[PDB]
Amino acid sequence: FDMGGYFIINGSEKVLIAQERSAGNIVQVFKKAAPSPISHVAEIRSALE
Amino acid sequence: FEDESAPITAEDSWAVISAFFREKGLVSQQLD
Amino acid sequence: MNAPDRFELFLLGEGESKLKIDPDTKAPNAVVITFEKEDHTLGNLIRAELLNDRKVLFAAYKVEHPFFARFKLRIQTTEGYDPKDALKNACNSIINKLGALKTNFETEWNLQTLA
Amino acid sequence: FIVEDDESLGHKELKVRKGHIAKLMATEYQDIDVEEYTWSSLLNEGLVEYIDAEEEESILIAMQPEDLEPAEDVDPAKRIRVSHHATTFTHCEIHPSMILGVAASIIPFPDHNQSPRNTYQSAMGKQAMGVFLTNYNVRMDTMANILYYPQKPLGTTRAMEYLKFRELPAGQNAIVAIACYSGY
Amino acid sequence: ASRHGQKGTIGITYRREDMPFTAEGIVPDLIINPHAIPSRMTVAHLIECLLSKVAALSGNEGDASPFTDITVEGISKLLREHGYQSRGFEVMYNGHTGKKLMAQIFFGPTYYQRLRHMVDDKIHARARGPMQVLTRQPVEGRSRDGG
Amino acid sequence: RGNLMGKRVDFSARTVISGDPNLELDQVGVPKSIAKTLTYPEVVTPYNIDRLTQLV
Amino acid sequence: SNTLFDDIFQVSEVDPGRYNKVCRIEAASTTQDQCKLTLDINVELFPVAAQDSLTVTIASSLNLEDTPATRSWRPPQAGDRSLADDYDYVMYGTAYKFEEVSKDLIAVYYSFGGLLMRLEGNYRNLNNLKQENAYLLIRR
Amino acid sequence: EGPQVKIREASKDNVDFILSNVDLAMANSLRRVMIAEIPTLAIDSVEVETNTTVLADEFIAHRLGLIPLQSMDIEQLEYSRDCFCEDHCDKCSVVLTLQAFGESESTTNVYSKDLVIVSNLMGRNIGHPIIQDKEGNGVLICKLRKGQELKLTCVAKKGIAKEHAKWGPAAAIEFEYDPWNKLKHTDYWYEQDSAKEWPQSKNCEYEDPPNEGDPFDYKAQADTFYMNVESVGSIPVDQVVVRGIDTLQKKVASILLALTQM
Amino acid sequence: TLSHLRRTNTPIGRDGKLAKPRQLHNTHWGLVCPAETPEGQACGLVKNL
Amino acid sequence: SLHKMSMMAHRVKVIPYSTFRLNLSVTSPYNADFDGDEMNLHVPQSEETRAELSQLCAVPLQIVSPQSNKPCMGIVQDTLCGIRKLTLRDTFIELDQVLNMLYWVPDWDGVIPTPAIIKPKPLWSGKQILSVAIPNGIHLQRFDEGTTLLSPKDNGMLIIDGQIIFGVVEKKTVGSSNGGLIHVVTREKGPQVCAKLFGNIQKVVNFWLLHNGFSTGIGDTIADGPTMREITETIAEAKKKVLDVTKEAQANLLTAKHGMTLRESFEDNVVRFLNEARDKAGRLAEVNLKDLNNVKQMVMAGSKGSFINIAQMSACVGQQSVEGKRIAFGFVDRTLPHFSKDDYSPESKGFVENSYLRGLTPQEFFFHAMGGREGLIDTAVKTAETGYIQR
Amino acid sequence: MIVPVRCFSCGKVVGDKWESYLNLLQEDELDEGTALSRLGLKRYCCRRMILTHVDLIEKFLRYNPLEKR
RNA sequence: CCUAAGAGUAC
Ligand SMILES: [Mg+2]
Ligand SMILES: [Zn+2]
Ligand SMILES: [Zn+2]
Repeated sequence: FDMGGYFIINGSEKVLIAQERSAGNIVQVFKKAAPSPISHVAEIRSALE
Repeated sequence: FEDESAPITAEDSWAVISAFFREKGLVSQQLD
Repeated sequence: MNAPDRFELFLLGEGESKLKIDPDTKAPNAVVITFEKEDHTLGNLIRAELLNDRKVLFAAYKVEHPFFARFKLRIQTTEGYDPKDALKNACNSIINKLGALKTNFETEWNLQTLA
Repeated sequence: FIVEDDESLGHKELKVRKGHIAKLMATEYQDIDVEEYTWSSLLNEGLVEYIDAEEEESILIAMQPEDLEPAEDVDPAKRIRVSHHATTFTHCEIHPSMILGVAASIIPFPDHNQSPRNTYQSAMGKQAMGVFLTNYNVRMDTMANILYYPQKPLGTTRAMEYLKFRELPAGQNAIVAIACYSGY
Repeated sequence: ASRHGQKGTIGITYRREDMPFTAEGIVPDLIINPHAIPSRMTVAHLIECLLSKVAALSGNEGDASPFTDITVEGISKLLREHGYQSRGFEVMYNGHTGKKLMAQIFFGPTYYQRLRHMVDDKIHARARGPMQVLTRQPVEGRSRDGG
Repeated sequence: RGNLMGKRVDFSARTVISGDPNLELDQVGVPKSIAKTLTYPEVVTPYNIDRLTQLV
Repeated sequence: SNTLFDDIFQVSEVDPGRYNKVCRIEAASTTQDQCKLTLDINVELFPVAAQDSLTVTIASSLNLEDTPATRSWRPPQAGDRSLADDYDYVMYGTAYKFEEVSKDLIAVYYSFGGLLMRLEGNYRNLNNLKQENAYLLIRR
Repeated sequence: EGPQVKIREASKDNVDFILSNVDLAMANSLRRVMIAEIPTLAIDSVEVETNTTVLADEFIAHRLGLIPLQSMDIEQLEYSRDCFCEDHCDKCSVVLTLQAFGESESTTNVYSKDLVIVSNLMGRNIGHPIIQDKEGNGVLICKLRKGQELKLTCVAKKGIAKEHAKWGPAAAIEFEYDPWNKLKHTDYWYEQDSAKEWPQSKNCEYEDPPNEGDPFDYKAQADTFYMNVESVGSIPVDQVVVRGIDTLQKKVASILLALTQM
Repeated sequence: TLSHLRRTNTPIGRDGKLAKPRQLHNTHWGLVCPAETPEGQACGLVKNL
Repeated sequence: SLHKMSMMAHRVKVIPYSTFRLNLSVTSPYNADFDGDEMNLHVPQSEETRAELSQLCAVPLQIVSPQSNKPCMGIVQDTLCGIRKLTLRDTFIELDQVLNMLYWVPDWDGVIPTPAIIKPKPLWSGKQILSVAIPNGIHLQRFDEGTTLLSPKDNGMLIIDGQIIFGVVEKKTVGSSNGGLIHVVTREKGPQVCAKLFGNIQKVVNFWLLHNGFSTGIGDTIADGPTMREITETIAEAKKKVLDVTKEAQANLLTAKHGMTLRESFEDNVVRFLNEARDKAGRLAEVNLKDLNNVKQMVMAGSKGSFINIAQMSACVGQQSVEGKRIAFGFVDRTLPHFSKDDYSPESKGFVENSYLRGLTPQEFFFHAMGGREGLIDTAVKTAETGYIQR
Repeated sequence: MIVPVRCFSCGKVVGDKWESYLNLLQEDELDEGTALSRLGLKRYCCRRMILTHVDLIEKFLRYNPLEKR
């Protein structure tokens, strides 16, 4: 019934939690608050795999 | 049943799920 | 850890007695009897048989805490009738009824053929 | 599930039919000689599809096939459902109960509960005591808690026989009375 | 705790003779307060108790899947076919006097989990013990006999 | 804040709470083990020389 | 010990309300038209129908002999003679209000353990009713 | 003269009877005494010599403690608390031995029929585990893979169900009175009709149904209790009832003895 | 064990007081469990597949 | 320990179990349950500290709090429900149970009260027995809605010289309320007498409830056929009114209320209609519920539950709101991929027309999960922020 | 793990009815309820004792013994 | 022994 998917590090069963992140190479445009001089910001987290 | 092309019922959808869990499992994402 | 031994529910401890009687100062001719290592099984039976008495004015029992197996029974009888005498008569009646019931049950069981 | 036009019946219907279900059942029964019909066979024949959240923005999904695919004296005890008044479906849900996770698939009748209670049970079924593994006798774990007599639930879901819950239960069926008996 | 977020600790433990009993001699393994039901609205607890009663009486498994066509009325009718009150209420008798309870008790099997939080692992007392080396104050934690 | 305004103190206990309808409002049930660990210093006085001796 | 009040009433209405053992009856005196009664009665222990004649008496004590409660209630021994032996339904209560309904009419309120009674009539025959405990005795 | 009894069903493990002309308190006291006050024999000490099984030592000890043992002559045995021996002797205990070995390639089922009495019973009728099924094998105590061994010795003392439920000889005791609710001791919960929604008890055939117009009988007390006692197997169910009556009478006589001697 | 092996973690502070990332988003339908999350600081930030 | 009533001086009672045991009435100031709560105990180590602990921080002295010049402790949970059931006019107690209940009162003077009914059978009412616990010399007069000097509904409260003249005893009388029995007793006879009253009332009511019984079940959440049909009719009527409003808005015929946009006015109208629908269906269900309904009895006593709980369990869960608004369009212009674009119907934007008894459809379940998630997040943020603010 | 000896609620011995139950299910092709009624389990306490049991010992017996004689 | 991290318990 043991399903695996974990590592044995120093005899201890360690599991790697799925780390959530913002997707790369996508254009996202965000409105900004009144105090900021910039009103809209269009950003891409450009990354080559 | 007799008609191979007959529409499936809601119960039959639990067969497909079973098939899925027969090939993937529960920790298929980690292993893959 | 803090769990008391189960036999403390029915075994009398060292330095304590089954019955202790204290006169009640609230009403005349009234006593309070503390029964140790007893529970509702005896309390309800004794209370009902005491209430069957015609000269008993008050009869009640209470188990002050389910943790401890003991109960207090208050008996108040008419003038000239000792509450201890009322308890004696109630216990005697209970014994007589139980003996009659045992005899009747034996006689009825002896009539069976499929047992 | 993939839904096609199905010009023979003239209405939207699932691409999966009773023949594919029969082949899947035959494979499952043989596991307990014919060509193996696994999940990959459905994937490679255009029967089932993988849709992510981006593609899911551009599809319309039927919650159940029996009540939404066919075009339109009811039980008063049943919950009120809607037909959505539309027939342009592209995909169909395999089963709604598959939106729940491993911990939530253990809850009996989660739709009859208030959602914070479901969250409490999900966070609390991991603290439940049972059999974590069958080889606990050969494992030197730091702490292990095992039930003497684990019992499979009387109220069991269809999704909990994929989680091996009936094989490794984490609770007991106790006779419960809901009463103000003694004030304790 | 049940599978519906009904957590609770054991208040008192009564023996079988003190527990309320049905006309068939069945006594509950657990007695839970009614007041946990209305505010928390764990109707699924009651439905699963009724379904488990029916499943135990009939031997079939109770299908407690979320979005199926299993209604309370059907379970109640199945229970009524088995000779019990359809809503799960049973006439119970007080264990101390044997008299009938004026109110009938919701009675039936329910799936309970034992949680990891036992009282023996949480009881802790300290009159005088080890002190911190720097601040000369009692140490932290019940594993160190702390304060 | 961690050692002067609030500090760890002795003669203290902590445990789970359960309800008791048979206790008074001002009465708290204390486990026997906790009562055995927590202690109070009673000054030896002619009025209570006897009972204290028994406890000793 | 003597009867503070006595009359004959006809029941015009029986109101069960939300109760299965207690009903509130309204009755009109068959002799004096200014006397009316509202009374909670255990119908389970004393059934009452509409248009029923009830003899109603209010007394200070049940003993036949004049007075020479502060003494605990005792179960009735065999051979005990009391006014209650002549009636069907006996209650014991306290008077908690005396209201001036009009120039002649006064109303007396009684509470028998929560069973409420209101007796309204001219003060010429309700003057014996005073603020104390009383027994209500009813016969059919 | 007194409490009358009429018994409907007589079985080896059940007795169903009617208890008439008796008080409610007496019937409840008899039921409670049967549940918790009847002395019985059960395993109370377990010495484990070899345990290569997959079950914990105290797990097997707990299972053994729940094995019903014959207790017909349990009154001839003495409690271990009031015996002059050091720990256990032949006047207050029965010694059994469970010795099993897995010499079969298949699973070897260790039952209670392999519990062998070692102590000399002195002619009493106690000690034997109660066998009920037609196969002859008792309660399944353990299972052995090939090469697994389980050797242990059990000391069985007498005890009442109050100290531990493993000494309870009464199983479930059905106790009902006033099936027609003529005493109005219950207020039936209902949605539409209380008569239709509440199934009639089987005992309703034994009492006259109400006339639906008769006034409530406020003088009626509680009598005619329908009681079904079940026997685990330690003692016959008729002996269960007789010994319950005996123990209740003993308790009342002890109250009298204390009152007279003080 | 099954829940831990299918656990996803969002690395957004945890002591922040803006509740939007912790909300059950509509796009979470069928991808993460609607009701399986710690009640403490990790509410919504820790998700289960 | 947010306030001084969360840190009070008790008297030790040594018990043979591993848990602290405290009265049910004192749990309200402590904000304590028994689902795993841990509590702390400190012992004074000198006579001065012991004496000031007994004379300043004692539980009876904290009965009336300076926080709201009203009692902080009261009759709660089972003792409340029982005290409502015991003080009903239907509740008559026979001689044996009367004697037991009188003995269960520790300070009972030893006189058996004259029965409320003497012939043809001596019966005491519950009010008479409960009046024994009330100390002599206490007068309380509270007039509820519509009560007269005669009490046809047995509401209100009149106690004269320690005897309950009339009124069903419930949360307003023995609860933590200003002008109630607790306040009057502690301001007339003293805190010790008030604590003794707590004990006596708890003992007598708990004994009566033990020998009477109280439960709750699935049948208590079930309304009969005609009421269910009327609830469905109310829901359908509300949905039809929402559809009419949607037709008016989509035809631009809708006019914006001053101070908000057209969309906000439409949302306000739709939410108001759905909320009043849920309220009306719940009121229909609650009126349908008989006096023997257990949830109804608990709500009437005030021990636990509310009208909204009955409405959600029997009639309709209602409208799920996130951040004070209906379910937002997480997907492009739609809440879920199971609905078409630009669907502003109640079911699309999170209206749960099904009750908990009937179960929830998958979309309704997901929307309810979103609402509960918001509730949990709000609770955590609120407790953290309140701790900071209090410090 | 292994079939409990006695029903938790009432105390009826159910540990001697496990192999008979499995034989009835396998050899006689009965359903669960009829087998439970055949074994004499009439109260649903005993019925849930026998019906809901998970025989984990069969799993534990698959591993080779830690100490083999 | 210290530090850090993680998992939870009750609000
Ligand atoms: Mg809590
Ligand atoms: Zn010996
Ligand atoms: Zn059983």
